[PDB]
Amino acid sequence: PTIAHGDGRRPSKQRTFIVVKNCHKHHISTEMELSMLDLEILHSIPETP
Amino acid sequence: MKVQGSVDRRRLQRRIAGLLPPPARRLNISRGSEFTRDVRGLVEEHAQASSLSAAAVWRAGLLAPGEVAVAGGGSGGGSFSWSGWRPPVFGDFLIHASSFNNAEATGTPLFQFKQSDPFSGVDAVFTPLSLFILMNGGLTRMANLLYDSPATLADLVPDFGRLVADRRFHNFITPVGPLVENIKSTYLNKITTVVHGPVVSKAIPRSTVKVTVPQEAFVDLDAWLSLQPCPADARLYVALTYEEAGPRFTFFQSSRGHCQIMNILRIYYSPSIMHRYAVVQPLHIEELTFGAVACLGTFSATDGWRRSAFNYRGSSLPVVEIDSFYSNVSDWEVIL
Amino acid sequence: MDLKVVVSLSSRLYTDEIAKMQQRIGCILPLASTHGTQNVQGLGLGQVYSLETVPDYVSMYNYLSDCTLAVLDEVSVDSLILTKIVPGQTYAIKNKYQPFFQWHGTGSLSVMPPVFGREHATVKLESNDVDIVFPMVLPTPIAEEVLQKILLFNVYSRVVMQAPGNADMLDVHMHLGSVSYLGHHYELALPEVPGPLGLALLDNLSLYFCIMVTLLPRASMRLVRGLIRHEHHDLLNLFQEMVPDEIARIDLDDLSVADDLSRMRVMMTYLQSLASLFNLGPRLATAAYSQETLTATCW
Repeated sequence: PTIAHGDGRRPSKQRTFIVVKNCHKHHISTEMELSMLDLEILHSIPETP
Repeated sequence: MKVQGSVDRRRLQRRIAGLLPPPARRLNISRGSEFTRDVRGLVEEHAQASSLSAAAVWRAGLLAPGEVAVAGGGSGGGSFSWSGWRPPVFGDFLIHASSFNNAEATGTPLFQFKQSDPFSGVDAVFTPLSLFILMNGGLTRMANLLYDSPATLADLVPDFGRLVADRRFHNFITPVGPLVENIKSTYLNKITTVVHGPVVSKAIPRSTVKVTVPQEAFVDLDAWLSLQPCPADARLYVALTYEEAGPRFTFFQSSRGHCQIMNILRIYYSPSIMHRYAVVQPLHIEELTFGAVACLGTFSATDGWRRSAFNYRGSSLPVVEIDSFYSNVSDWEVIL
Repeated sequence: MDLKVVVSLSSRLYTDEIAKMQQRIGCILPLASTHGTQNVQGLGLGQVYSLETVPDYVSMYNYLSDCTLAVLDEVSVDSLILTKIVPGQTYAIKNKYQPFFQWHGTGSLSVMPPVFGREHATVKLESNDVDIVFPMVLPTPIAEEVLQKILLFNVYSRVVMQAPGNADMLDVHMHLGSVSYLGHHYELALPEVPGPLGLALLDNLSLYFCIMVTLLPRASMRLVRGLIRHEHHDLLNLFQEMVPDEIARIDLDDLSVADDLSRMRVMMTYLQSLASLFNLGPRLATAAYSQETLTATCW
């Protein structure tokens, strides 16, 4: 908005602002390790106790 | 059964008939009827002073596509002009409270000198009596009554003595035109003028202001010179002159024509020119320039002159007034 | 009424030609014809400022004097859209011209033919095999100095190569390079003054001016002497002192009447032309401005 004034000052007309905001992307990673002997015996049915 | 092949008369007749209607003029009046409505329609000028309410805004029609407000605000067609009517363009001035005297005449045109400070935000304006103050029972009394301590003006242009000797004082100064509205403040006054248009008042109560010049300065070129015809327009000028007294500012008004006016100027100034250039000081290069002229606009002729006596501090001042003047400022021309 | 023209282009427009074009969405343009349907030909100044033929300043002023000017308002490849500049109205013009000069409220803008480098006045549209050229717009006081200084630069730069020991180019450059105005200083980009004649767009005007100045004093005195009667201007007899002793010495008998009148007539022609040129015929007033918006209300 504006104000009316009594001086002869140059008058600011109607004004308006346009602003833009954008996104940012973030990434997360981690690494875990497992042995093959461990993964292999998940596949085979166990014979003895 | 003819499949449409172009734009048709519909939406074309509408546009064109609304584009069509010409202005009314030369209505015939019969002393039997002796008065009608369309007479009034020809009469009205459609002044635009809308009064701040939404519906009143439209009723006045100041909201109109044309630059000038048209009747009812664009509902009707219109006459696409009004005898070349151009709304006067206005200039907004912020003047220091010391340089300008508020009691000045409103018809008095104004002059602003070009200040040369970085990003100047306040300017210094000059009226005829003020310029007469700077360059130094007649004017002098009334001037000193109006303006005191001329140093308060002289310090505005810290270059005065340089420019008067440099014969470049004429080229800087730009006139603007007559005064319109005035608001008085202790520090910086609020003043607004008009350039390039009919001289008019912007106040909601209507008033018709007429340009004024004091009688010592104004000199009618066609008065002292005397078949010849009298045309409609009569043009007013300012002329600046570097006389051995100093820079001396005057006026000139006539319809005689530009090429003619420059010539009449020479015969008018000739004896003054002679002693100015004579034994007193021979001359250098820049110094050769002596004076400068400008065109100030058009004023309907056969209206002529009234003389209005201005009052200030219990003293009379003789001043000539020219009515219905149309503002049109022109550039400067050397005279020699 | 209605004031607008839509100029179709032959082909589509390439991208960096469209943005480059958009960069001038508020400037002035010299038209060809007053109709609302025009080709691209006759819209810039390359019509009289092409690259093949040598640029003539006076040829361009003789065209700007009698033409129509217009303001861009929309630019979108397939068509441009402008509006005429006819008296009796107020337009809104946006200051954008590569050699930039800060405007002031209440001045008087002068359109002068481009004297600076070509790239600061022209835009090429190679999609259509057309260049558009824009006229230069300066505040009248500024142009008043920029036109005299460049012209004297022409003179000095020619005579120094014609005669070595007449002057120093360094006295030329530091003198004429800067133009200062109204608490502002501006620095000119000079055109490096190519040697041979006729290929300087100022060469013609410099010839006109110099021939006029070489011919003036011969006819001046003769015109003075012939005038005097019993009744004449006092001021004439007065200024008859001012002229130097040297010129008053010239004897009119030596010159033949044929050649004398030849000089007389050609000199008068040069005066009548040259004095008209300086007036900066296309000039338009300013009423308002905005430094941040780059907007000037002109007419």
